[PDB]
Amino acid sequence: LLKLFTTMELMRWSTLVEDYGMELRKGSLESPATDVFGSTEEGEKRWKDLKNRVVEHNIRIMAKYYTRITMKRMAQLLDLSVDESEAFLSNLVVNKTIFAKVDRLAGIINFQRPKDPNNLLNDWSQKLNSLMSLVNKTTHLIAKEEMIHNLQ
Amino acid sequence: NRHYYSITINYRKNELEQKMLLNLHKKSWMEGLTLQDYSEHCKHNESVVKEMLELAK
Repeated sequence: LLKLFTTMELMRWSTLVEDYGMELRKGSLESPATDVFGSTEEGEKRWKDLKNRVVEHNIRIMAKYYTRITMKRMAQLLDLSVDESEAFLSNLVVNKTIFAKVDRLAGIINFQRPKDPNNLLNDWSQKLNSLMSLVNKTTHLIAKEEMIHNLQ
Repeated sequence: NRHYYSITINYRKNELEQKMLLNLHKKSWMEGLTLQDYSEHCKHNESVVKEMLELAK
């Protein structure tokens, strides 16, 4: 639950394979795991759509960061084929991936670097940066000027 | 005006009221650090004033 809470670090599910296996083996708690796998197809849909759901959720988490994870290398670290990653993109087109940038020559994707209108985006960033430096510079300057008065 | 008249009125202001109230009113129309709201309009010329320029045209 803590790994699924937030800031999901890219980890291998093989460590979760034995966790789910012993989750089916041990009967002290969460016993009806065989009842979760009761149906021949329902448990398979819950498992495939579960690993799919976390392998999409971690993409939705790393999509906030603009670090350019270079999904071509990520497909190598995850040890999976790029075809089901294209199917994952088929899940992103319905998962509202319209804010992205792809490349015909290479395979690297970009979740940022828009057309960047200078009247809105650089306007906003320059407003928050310049104004934040102005008022933040204003607070601790005279605040420290009042802190040095106690030395007399 | 019968049995009821009035008198003239003048004022007086020293330099302490002149500079304290004058600089106090100029500061009352100015900013805190005086550099805060300048870039606000300098960068609003590209976002908000453009509508006022199109309407002006």
